[PDB]
Amino acid sequence: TCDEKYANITVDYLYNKETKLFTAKLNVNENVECGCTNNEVHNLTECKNASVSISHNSCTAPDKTLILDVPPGVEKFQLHDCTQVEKADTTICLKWKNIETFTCDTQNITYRFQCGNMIFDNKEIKLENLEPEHEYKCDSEILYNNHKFTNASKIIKTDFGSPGEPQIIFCRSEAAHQGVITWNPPQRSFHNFTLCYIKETEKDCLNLDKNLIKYDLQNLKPYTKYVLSLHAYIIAKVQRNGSAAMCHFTTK
Ligand SMILES: *[C@@H]1O[C@H](CO)[C@@H](O)[C@H](O)[C@H]1NC(C)=O
Ligand SMILES: *[C@@H]1O[C@H](CO)[C@@H](O)[C@H](O)[C@H]1NC(C)=O
Ligand SMILES: *[C@@H]1O[C@H](CO)[C@@H](O)[C@H](O)[C@H]1NC(C)=O
Ligand SMILES: *[C@@H]1O[C@H](CO)[C@@H](O)[C@H](O)[C@H]1NC(C)=O
Ligand SMILES: *[C@@H]1O[C@H](CO)[C@@H](O)[C@H](O)[C@H]1NC(C)=O
Repeated sequence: TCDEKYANITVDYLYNKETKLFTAKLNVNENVECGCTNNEVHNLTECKNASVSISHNSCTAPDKTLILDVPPGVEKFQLHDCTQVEKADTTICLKWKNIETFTCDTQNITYRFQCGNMIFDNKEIKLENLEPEHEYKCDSEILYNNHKFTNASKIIKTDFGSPGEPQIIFCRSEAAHQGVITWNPPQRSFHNFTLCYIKETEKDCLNLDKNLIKYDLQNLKPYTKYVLSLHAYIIAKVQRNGSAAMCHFTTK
């Protein structure tokens, strides 16, 4: 009987973004008859059970009554980049968002991701310790009753990382109220330098142009131990500071 021959028949769901309708592809070799041109049932509404009566000349009545459990709307899911701005240079957070309600039960909805060669099974995923200034291709798919109905790829860039630290050539007093700091610039990309002079509980900071490699410090307490801090910062999706290069000298 056709009900016997096709009792365990399987289906693949193909979404049309223009029509907002699904096509059910019947996983059979022979050209089957319904009541389904090229073994495809077209124009199926999302999250609605539809019935198809299947037969073929190679089998007798009763027909196989096949229930199509149609998945949710492909446009109702959005692959969102949830990366926290402060950690954008070393992390990736990807999450599928449910942008519109659907009637399908969510317990039958499964999300899968593939980043490098790592495979994840969850609505959201998080990658850490990534090297800054690189691009990664994360592939993802959504299953309904273990049936893939949608997929997407997300190419993500790991934002400008923290620069430096700079290499201090020297820092010495050259007058009773003066001290000089000279350095070499740090290796990564940055916007400016931040110089600090520390006299015990006291601390005053500055802002130096990326192009300078020397600084003069006037109006200082004579015969006093000073500590200079120097780091370079970059204004990325957040201000990222490089590690500080310490310096010590004592006035004349
Ligand atoms: C139904 O599907 C056919 C193609 O199989 C298409 O030509 C037709 O416009 C669709 N009708 C509706 C109402 O979506
Ligand atoms: C379709 O039918 C099955 C039983 O065959 C039922 O459990 C399921 O809830 C129905 N699908 C939807 C979308 O409600
Ligand atoms: C969905 O998956 C298939 C098979 O892996 C792939 O060929 C297709 O390109 C994917 N869809 C998109 C939009 O990339
Ligand atoms: C660098 O420092 C100067 C002086 O403090 C300032 O005018 C400039 O806007 C700073 N650069 C950036 C990118 O903030
Ligand atoms: C970076 O350094 C500045 C001084 O240059 C400091 O005021 C600020 O707290 C630091 N920024 C961040 C985001 O840690």
